[PDB]
Amino acid sequence: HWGYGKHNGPEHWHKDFPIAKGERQSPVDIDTHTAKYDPSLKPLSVSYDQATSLRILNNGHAFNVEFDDSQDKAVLKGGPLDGTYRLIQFHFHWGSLDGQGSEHTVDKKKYAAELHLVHWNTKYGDFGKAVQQPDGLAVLGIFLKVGSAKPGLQKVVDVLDSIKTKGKSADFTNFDPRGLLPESLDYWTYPGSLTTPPLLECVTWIVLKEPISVSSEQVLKFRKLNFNGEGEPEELMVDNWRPAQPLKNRQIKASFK
Ligand SMILES: NS(=O)(=O)c1ccc(CCO)cc1
Ligand SMILES: NS(=O)(=O)c1ccc(CCO)cc1
Ligand SMILES: NS(=O)(=O)c1ccc(CCO)cc1
Ligand SMILES: NS(=O)(=O)c1ccc(CCO)cc1
Ligand SMILES: [Zn+2]
Repeated sequence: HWGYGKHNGPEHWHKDFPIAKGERQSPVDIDTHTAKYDPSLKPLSVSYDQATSLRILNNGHAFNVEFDDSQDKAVLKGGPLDGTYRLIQFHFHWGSLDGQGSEHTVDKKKYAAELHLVHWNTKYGDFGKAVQQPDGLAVLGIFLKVGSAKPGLQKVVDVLDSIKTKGKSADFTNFDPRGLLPESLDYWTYPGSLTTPPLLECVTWIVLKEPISVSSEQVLKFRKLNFNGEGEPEELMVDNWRPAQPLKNRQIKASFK
């Protein structure tokens, strides 16, 4: 029953998910001047060449592109991570207008959208067991700004008409998530949480410094999706982002000088 509206949005989540007021919540504002370069971070490795995308699903909050995670086909390692983290899905958060939409902010700047590539630590065997661990997940976050079109996003854009409403899915095989990355893998990292209920504090966040550029037309198509199911009153799927949460006793580390 949670959502993003006045009556079920982020200010209400704590009543059913009390960890919403926890010590390690996400997203956060990334104060770039306070974030410190960390020489102990190892090189980050995004290894997506063998990824197997399967399906795209409108879940009533966002849309998820799902992957086969039954083997180490698309993994994230290095950087702040101990071991191997396997890609399970990606999704986005976006705004009703280009001036808002991201979850993380950079010196208070909100981007038009934010991509989350979600991975689980293979030492825990399955995603469900990983979300019972303080180092169970790694989410690679990538900001979207509006400018030139992102070619590797267009296949996603053009399938959205077929998953307009909650509960709809479509085949989405042979999609290469490498087409959603920027050139640089410079990043900030900190320990946090899922940004939607159940808000579990399991995530090592890795937020890339370089945004990707997408066209106005691409993001406008995100905004034509619906939160509601077929046959129900239409509510545009926009502003599906949680605002920045208190940093508490955390430090954000930078991979770059
Ligand atoms: N705490 S919550 O966001 O899951 C929630 C908000 C609001 C309602 C009642 C309105 O549908 C129920 C649950
Ligand atoms: N809809 S989803 O992205 O939460 C999801 C993706 C992939 C799987 C399969 C995991 O073995 C399950 C759920
Ligand atoms: N970091 S900044 O000063 O470019 C900036 C601050 C505040 C905002 C408003 C929210 O996006 C945008 C940019
Ligand atoms: N937005 S997020 O990447 O923190 C996130 C990833 C995964 C889940 C689990 C349900 O899909 C919830 C939130
Ligand atoms: Zn997310």
